[PDB]
Amino acid sequence: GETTDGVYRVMTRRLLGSTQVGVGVMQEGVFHTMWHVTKGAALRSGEGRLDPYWGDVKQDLVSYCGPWKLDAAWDGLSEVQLLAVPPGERAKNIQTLPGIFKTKDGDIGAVALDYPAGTSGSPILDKCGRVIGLYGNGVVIKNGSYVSAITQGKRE
Amino acid sequence: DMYIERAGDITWEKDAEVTGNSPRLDVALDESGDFSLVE
Ligand SMILES: Cc1cc(CO)c2cccc(NC(=O)[C@H]3C[C@H](N)C3)c2n1
Repeated sequence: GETTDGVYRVMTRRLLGSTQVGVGVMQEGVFHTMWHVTKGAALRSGEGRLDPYWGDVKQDLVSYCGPWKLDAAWDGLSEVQLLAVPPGERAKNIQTLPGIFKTKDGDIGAVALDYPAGTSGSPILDKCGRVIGLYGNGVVIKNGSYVSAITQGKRE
Repeated sequence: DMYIERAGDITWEKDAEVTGNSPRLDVALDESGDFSLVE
C-alpha cells in the first residue's frame, strides 16, 4: 500500500456511494487516527491491509502497523494550524490560538472550529510543521457551536 | 470495509485564514472517552 508520510481520508463504501468517515496521519510507517472513526477495524491502502497495533477508547486514539509516533505538544502560548480535510473538499490550513479544557486530571489545548464529523482525525500543527494532536473529540457549548480537544498520544 | 486516500503533505502555510476564539472550559471525561461541560 501507499506508506508516504502525510494526511489521508478514511473512506467506506458500506453505505450509499463512497463516504468520508474521518482523516489520519501517516508518519514513520504508522497510521494515526481517532478510535471513533475506525472502531478498531482494519483498513485497506489499495491492495495493502493495515492492522491495528495500539488503541484506547478513553484517549479516543488508535495506531496501525506500529506504536503511536507523534509526541509533539502545544507550547501553551503560540497560534496553531488545523489542517482540516472536510468530506468532498480539498485540504485547507486554518490558523487559530487554542483555548483550554480544564479537567480534574490537568489542562488540555482546545480549538474552537466547527467542521463536519467526517473531518475527525485531521491533524493540528505547530510553526515547525510537527503534529501536536488530532481534531475530532470535544463538546457542544451554550451557543450550539463545537470545540475539539487537541488529543495527543504518548510515544513509547 | 474502510480504505485510505492521500489528501496532502503536513506543512505550516504562512498567510492561512486566521480565525476562531480561545475559550477556557471546565470539562469532565468519562470512561467512554466523551467530554462533558462541568457547571
Ligand atoms: C456533535 C458533533 C458535532 C461536530 C461538528 O459540528 C463534530 C465534529 C467532529 C467530531 C465530533 N464528535 C466528537 O466530538 C466525538 C465524541 C465522540 N467520541 C465523537 C463532532 N460531534
